[PDB]
Amino acid sequence: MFEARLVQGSILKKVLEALKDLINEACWDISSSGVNLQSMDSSHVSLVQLTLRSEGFDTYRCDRNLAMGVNLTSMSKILKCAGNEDIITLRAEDNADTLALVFEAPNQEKVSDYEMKLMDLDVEQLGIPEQEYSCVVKMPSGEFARICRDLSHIGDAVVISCAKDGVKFSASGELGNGNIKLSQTSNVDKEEEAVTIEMNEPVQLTFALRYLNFFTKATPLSSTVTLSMSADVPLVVEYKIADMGHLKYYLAPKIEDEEGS
Amino acid sequence: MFEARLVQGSILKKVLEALKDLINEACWDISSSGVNLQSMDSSHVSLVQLTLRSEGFDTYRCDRNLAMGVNLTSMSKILKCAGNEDIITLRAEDNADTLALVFEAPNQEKVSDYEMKLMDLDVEQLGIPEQEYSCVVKMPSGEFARICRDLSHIGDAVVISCAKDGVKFSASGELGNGNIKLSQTSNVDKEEEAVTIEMNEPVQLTFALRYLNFFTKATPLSSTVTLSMSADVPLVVEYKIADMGHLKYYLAPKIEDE
Amino acid sequence: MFEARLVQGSILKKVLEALKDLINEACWDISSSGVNLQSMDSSHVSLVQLTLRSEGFDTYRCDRNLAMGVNLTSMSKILKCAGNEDIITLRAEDNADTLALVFEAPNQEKVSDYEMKLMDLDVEQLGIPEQEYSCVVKMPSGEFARICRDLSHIGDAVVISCAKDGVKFSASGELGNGNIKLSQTSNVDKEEEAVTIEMNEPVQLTFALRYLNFFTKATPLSSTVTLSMSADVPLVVEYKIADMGHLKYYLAPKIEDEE
Amino acid sequence: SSVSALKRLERSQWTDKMDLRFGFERLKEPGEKTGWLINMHPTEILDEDKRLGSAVDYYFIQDDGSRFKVALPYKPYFYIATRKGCEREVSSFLSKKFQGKIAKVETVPKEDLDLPNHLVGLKRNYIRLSFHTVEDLVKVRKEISPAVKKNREQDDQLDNIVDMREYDVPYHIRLSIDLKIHVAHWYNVRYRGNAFPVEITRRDDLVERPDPVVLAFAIATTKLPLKFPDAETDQIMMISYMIDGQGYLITNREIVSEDIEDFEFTPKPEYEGPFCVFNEPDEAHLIQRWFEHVQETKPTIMVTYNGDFFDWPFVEARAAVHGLSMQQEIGFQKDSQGEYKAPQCIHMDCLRWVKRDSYLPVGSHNLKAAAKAKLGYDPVELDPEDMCRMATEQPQTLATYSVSDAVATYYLYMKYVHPFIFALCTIIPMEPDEVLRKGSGTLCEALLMVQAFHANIIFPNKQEQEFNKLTDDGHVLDSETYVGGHVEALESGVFRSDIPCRFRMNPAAFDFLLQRVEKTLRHALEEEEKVPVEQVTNFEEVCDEIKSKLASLKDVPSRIECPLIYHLDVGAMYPNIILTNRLQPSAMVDEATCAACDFNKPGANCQRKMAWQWRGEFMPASRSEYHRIQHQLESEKFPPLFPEGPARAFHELSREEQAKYEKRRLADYCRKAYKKIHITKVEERLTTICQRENSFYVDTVRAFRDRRYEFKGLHKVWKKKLSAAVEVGDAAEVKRCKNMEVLYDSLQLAHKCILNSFYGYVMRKGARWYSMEMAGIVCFTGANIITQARELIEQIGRPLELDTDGIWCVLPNSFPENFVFKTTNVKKPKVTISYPGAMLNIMVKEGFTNDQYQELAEPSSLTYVTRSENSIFFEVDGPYLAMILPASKEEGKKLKKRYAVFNEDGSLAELKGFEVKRRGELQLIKIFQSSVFEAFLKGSTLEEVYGSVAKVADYWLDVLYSKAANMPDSELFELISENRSMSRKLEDYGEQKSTSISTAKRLAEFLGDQMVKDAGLSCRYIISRKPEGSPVTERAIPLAIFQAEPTVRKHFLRKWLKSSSLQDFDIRAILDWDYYIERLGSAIQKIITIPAALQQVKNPVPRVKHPDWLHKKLLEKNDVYKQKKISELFTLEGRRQVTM
DNA sequence: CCTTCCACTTCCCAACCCTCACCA
DNA sequence: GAATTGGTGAGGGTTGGGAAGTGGAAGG
Ligand SMILES: Nc1ncnc2c1ncn2[C@H]1CC[C@@H](COP(=O)(O)OP(=O)(O)OP(=O)(O)O)O1
Ligand code: SF4
Repeated sequence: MFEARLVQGSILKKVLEALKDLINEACWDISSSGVNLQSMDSSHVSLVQLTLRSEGFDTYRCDRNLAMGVNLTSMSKILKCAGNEDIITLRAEDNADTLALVFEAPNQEKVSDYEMKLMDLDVEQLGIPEQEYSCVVKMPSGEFARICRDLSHIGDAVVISCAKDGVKFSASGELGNGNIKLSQTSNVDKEEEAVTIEMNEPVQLTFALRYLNFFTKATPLSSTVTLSMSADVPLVVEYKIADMGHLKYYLAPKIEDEEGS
Repeated sequence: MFEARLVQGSILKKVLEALKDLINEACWDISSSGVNLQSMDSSHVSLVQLTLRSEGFDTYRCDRNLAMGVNLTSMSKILKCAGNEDIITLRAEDNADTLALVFEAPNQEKVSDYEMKLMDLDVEQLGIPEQEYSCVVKMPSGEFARICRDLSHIGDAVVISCAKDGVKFSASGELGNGNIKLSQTSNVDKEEEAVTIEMNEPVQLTFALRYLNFFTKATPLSSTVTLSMSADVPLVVEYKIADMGHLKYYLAPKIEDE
Repeated sequence: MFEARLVQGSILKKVLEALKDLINEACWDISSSGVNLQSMDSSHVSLVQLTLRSEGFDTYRCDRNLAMGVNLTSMSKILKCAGNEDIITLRAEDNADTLALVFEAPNQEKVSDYEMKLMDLDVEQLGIPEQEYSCVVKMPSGEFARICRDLSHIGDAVVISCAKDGVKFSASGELGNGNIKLSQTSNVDKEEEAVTIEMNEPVQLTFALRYLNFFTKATPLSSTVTLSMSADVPLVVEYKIADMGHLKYYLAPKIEDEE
Repeated sequence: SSVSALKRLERSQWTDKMDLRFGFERLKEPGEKTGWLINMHPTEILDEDKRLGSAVDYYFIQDDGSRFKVALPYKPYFYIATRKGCEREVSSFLSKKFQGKIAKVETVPKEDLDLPNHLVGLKRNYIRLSFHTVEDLVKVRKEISPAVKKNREQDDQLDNIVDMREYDVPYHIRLSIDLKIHVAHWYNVRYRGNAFPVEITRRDDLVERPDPVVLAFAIATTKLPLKFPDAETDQIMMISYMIDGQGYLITNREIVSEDIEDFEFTPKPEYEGPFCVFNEPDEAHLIQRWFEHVQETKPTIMVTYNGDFFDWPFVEARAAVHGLSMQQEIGFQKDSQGEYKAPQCIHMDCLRWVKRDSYLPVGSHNLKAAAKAKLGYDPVELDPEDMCRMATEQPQTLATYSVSDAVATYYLYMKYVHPFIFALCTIIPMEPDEVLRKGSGTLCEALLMVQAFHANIIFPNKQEQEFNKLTDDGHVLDSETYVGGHVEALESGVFRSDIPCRFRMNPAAFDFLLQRVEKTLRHALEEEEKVPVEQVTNFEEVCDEIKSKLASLKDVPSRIECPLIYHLDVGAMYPNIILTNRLQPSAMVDEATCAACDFNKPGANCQRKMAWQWRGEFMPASRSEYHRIQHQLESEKFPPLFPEGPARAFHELSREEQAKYEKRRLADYCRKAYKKIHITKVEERLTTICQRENSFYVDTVRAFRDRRYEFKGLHKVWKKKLSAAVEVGDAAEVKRCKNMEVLYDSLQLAHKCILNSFYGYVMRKGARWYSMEMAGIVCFTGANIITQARELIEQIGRPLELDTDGIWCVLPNSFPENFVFKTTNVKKPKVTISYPGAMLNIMVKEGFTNDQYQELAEPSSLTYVTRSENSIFFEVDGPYLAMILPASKEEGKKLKKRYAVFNEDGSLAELKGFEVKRRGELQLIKIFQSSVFEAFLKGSTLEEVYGSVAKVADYWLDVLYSKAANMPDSELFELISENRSMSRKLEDYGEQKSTSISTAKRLAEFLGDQMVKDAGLSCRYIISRKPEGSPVTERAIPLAIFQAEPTVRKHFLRKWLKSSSLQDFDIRAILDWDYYIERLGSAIQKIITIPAALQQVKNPVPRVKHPDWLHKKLLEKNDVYKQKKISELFTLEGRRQVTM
């Protein structure tokens, strides 16, 4: 069996509500050490990884390491039944036919239970370079979310420039041009309300905003987001949960013909 | 001439819209003892019973039994125009084809005066017979609304079971079954937070959940709702508007193949 | 060069939110006195008039009076970027093909900077008529809007009656007919509930509810609305912006003589 | 009772005097004569006991112009079936019960297709009942036919009656089925005197026909302005007609301002059209003169166009107003069906041919269009409103018009109709009145009945309709159907042999074809050509050039070539598939009926299994919910049949009512409880066809097919004569042979229609041999062959369009194309074969061709031969010069069934589905499409082709953007008109909203129900702007208002535009120019711009944007920052797949 | 006393149903 | 009584669900 409980379903709800829109079906790898997910678009442009440490759960067990496939919209239906303060319990058995879910009210006035149905899936697995990145920026999550939405209205793609002075996002469409600029927060009340840039050397990149708009859906998981970039290689953006672990989105930039030419 | 005046004028807005989707049109019945209706939806699964006692009105005059065909969509669009704070007056004549409505604001600045055309309706009607409902329940309205809404995503028919411990809702469908349990709670601070269950003998039955998402639209009528069960008998949902009246929905169970 | 700076986004946002239904592309005119615009709506049923005086901006540079063609839906889809608190600045060079728009967080933690293509527009126009009026009515905007929407539910058009005791509306249609009166207030405590009427002569007039129900879109722009009315001359509906400016709509009465 | 018999005698006498007045002497004296059978009717006659009995009056004509009648008595009969051994008791009971009501009863053994094990030779004893007259048959059947229901429902001698057959077949059609009497043949007739039946017998050798005197007529009338005429108030101006090449006119000087004078009209040298003229002083004199002239000339064929609709209701009224009974003077009376028919002569309406048999679109079902299409000349027009002035100001032009209508009517009857109708009547028992008027299904039922009687097989009763049957799972079925023809549109844009085009190819396909060249050509020569491979001389020579050209392809698959446009389709496809598999409506069998059959022996090859796709839609309701609804209907009550009546309880209603009430009541519940109102399910099934069952149907199809091939063979022979005479330049021979070509082509098209009717007949409601499976199995077998031909052609080349019959394709220039094989035999010294044909054909040889054909060797042996057969053969058109296809405005979709093709001769060869052909679609669309198709021929490069084609459309956009400022003031009222027609009475649509209904109500508000009153109303409108934001259907303005009185126009437009403030009520202000601009924008986009961007050229038209989806995809192609996949940056650790 | 979450209403696009006429 | 079939395009109107924005109530 696998068996776990969580202090607040809000975390798992915001997780599923951020995954559901991008990756349609995916499979979890499950162990005594925790739960992991890695999966890629059917577009193959972008990639998702999630780590939920066992130590973040309220109570956790796994009898043997397993994996299982789930259609995420089908699961995301049932968790819509869980209330914001509800306490949630998950179970499975090594025959791996079904996922059992139970929700308890804080006052135990009520019990809700469901039996979600598993599916068969194929996936191709990608290694991560684990390099360090020539620039990293850490930022209020809602401010990046709005930056993405606003520029998505300006055009189809963002240009990102990171420099020692700060960071700039730019785009254009047949209407014209748009720029948004941030620079180091000199006076900080708390790091959760500050922007910080650290760098080896400046970088310039371009990305298709349609994916960023789906990445920002994780905003309610944290007050802040991290973005890590190095020239001519994928941008990584990360949200982390103090208990559970981390959610990472990976996107491959656009590149010019002149390199091949 | 029929005329009456209602101080809590929002009730007419609420109780009308709690039918706007369930029945298109009906012949409202008026007498010295109040305003009344029985009606059936064209699907003939369900019956509606409505009564507001004249004793509850701020003013009431009625000099003969009066019947008036109204399509509820029209009055619904009229009652959109009244605020929840306004006082409502209704007037009708036995020698005219229009219903008059007057709205009065408590500031005395604002008044309104709506006239709508009656329609020519008649219907053959049975009084719902007296029933000894073997099980009766009271619940807070929002909880039952959430139960039916949430189960509606899993499926389209609900099995409800009652027992000495309380009640269970259960559903099945292509995405898999689920259940909700409400046991008889031990003690409560207020009735608006409380569940109460009475059961002479255990019963479980199947009901078409796609209909209950209509009845739940009555929720703003009352903080609590009364329900009743018995074998091979329509289930009751009952709302009561303070002490001044009632609205009840009667719905047949799904006739199983066996 | 031209530029101007303003601490409020809200006014410039909600002006666009009001215009976007009536007009698609417009030529602004620009002067030491401020920004002006008048323009017939696309259906030519009604005429919009607007101005913001230069005194309303934080600072204002206009080396020469000029006019500029712009697309309303694009400028709206740009201005949706700004937060309501954000400081706005607008600028253009004397030969730019482009208008540049800058929005700043009050803390200056963030800058945003956008550009829109100009276009070559000119429009043929009258010096707007104004008169003394048979009736003038002051109302809380939200109540006038709600009344207009409720009458639009029952019917196509509203007929207005003004008198010493109060202002009355009526409408009729396939649902029946409906009648409403607002009394003059017995003693105004403050204007935010005050209904008051200036009465030179009683008037009754009829108008189509579609266009009033478009004029009402400016309701967030000010808590009070004013109606200016006389027979055989356009109704004007007027909203006022801070002290700095005004927005008005001109509409002709739906002639009853046809019946 | 007796008074009714005397009234029937009175009308029988009246008709006998009426035709005797027209010269049809009855044969009174014993003797023998010969004559040609032109017509018949059933009528009663008195025997030697002076008992009334039923008979048929045959009508004969002779080459000398003599005519006569013969009456032959024949007893009507039908069959009853009886329970085992009851037949003597049942016949004794019936014969005593109905003594004097029935003529004879007898026992007859007949074979019945439904009998178990019947191919052993089994048959069952039906009892025939026969009667002295049909009125006793009708009475006795109305006595019996209710009584047999209980036997059906449960499982006095009457209880033993199990079933009854043929009790509803027409009486007269019995005689011509039974005694082989058929129309348009020469017969001897021998009358012995009244003691004996007449002898009638065919003589075959008099192949030439006589020439019956034919009259055709038409009329012109007064009418009210802007509105329909009425027969009470209006009066005939002129009546024009022709008899056997001589024309005549009568005119009324009460109305026609001057005398007409005789004149001659000849559009083409063949139509000599000499018209005589008579001037008559008054309408009554006009009518009496016409009646006398007809009674003088006494035609036997009388011809009109649409004459039951307008002409007869007019002339009958105008005659009766002056007391002239047309019914008594001529004989014409309106039948119960509303069709004017006569006792002495045949009535033929040309429109009822054009509609059924011409293969013309409804766009050309008007007399003027059918004349233009078939006769090859332009008729003359008068404006229907101006005839009122024309009769006053210029009588001769109105006469000329009416004569032109007469000439067109007569010659159109003569050329096409006259050969065809009687030729078909040689093989259908029916009169020329029924064979023209009856539906194409009933004809085929008669042709089947002939054979089924000759086979001595009793008919089944008509199929009885079913309502709300259930799926096995219980869901109530709304609809059942089979999946039809298969259609695909693989490509888009332009193709021309004149320009370079790129191909890519699979070399294994060339290697496969090259490895079989001889095996293909041998079959192509021997089976299709029927020239033995031993008689060809140089067979080895051409095979080497074929093999070497295939090798030259194999070495280089990818190439640029010129394309060869070829169409490659099956001839007579569904007949041929029926014959090849030997499908018959009776021959589908379940397993249990095979298990009942003694030929069900292990290994017997008689069972053929085939597959088809069923489709059906059912409501979501449960079986138990439907039973709940029925249980609730146990006490419902419903309105009376009529306002006076008491209300009817639900159990009183008919099944037809009850089923509709249930269907509505359940549909409402479904809308409430299960949001999807209907569920659509497709399912494949397989069905066994028996191969030993009687062949009568398939042999019928074989004979009819071979007749159509007779006409096509004569067409080919005369095509040879024509092409020779044209090459030599023999004008007289060309003229004659071209007439024979037209005659045989139109005959073979008509036979095409009737032959094809044999397929769809099997689905007709009520058909005697009805079965759905044989209608599906053909469609699926036709979808396979074309799909496999798409596989093969896609390997060699690029298919461009499909339908049910055959592929349109481009092939590479190097392909083998055509060869001539020479021969010793001087009868066929050159055989020409096209390789693409045999290339396709061999796959049909290998896979499809039947290998389970069986035929009875000897009826007494009960033994059968086994044989193989195929008749499905591909044949080849072209090659063609150019092809164009449109493409869809939505992404991922392609427009099927819309395309244009051009002959190498450089002129329009085909133009299918486009709005030019549709009836009354917006005229501007027609003119634009017409011009652009011809424009595609111009230029020589895609840049040139699209740059030129754009210039045609851009002119029309410039027109719309200019508000047609230069266009003549009257022209817009035509160019901008829609003419959308409406089928039903405006009552019947109920509430449903559409622009036709909207503008018909808008006219009814102007001119009242006098227009609305009857079906088939026509509308013409423009869509206006000024009631802004009102939905589209509420801005419709009928054109009529622009000709109404100004003070009424300025009333109705003021109402409809809700505006007196519209200062000028001018169409140019009123038009919604931008709506018409969007209509044209769509019509240009689907042809000239989206089919451009798919051919990698830029958008050729600046004024029209692409759809934004295409703008985005095209611009994304056009920038340097390519989107990488993540697979290019991160290392792939492996593939993993998860099991539950 | 201020900010966030829940509930309600408005707005926009895709899909489905009606007609008539043509392609097989 | 009298009655061939199924697939598709174009136009116009109706119906459902999801996304966005605002106001009210609860939590700290
Ligand atoms: N009127 C009709 N009714 C039913 N199905 C019909 C039909 N017309 C066509 N079909 C269906 C079934 C047949 C198919 C079209 O093939 P054909 O046998 O009509 O032959 P074609 O190529 O037109 O002419 P040919 O080569 O014989 O001279 O479409
Ligand atoms: S298919 Fe063969 S077994 Fe079946 S009924 Fe025909 S002959 Fe008998």
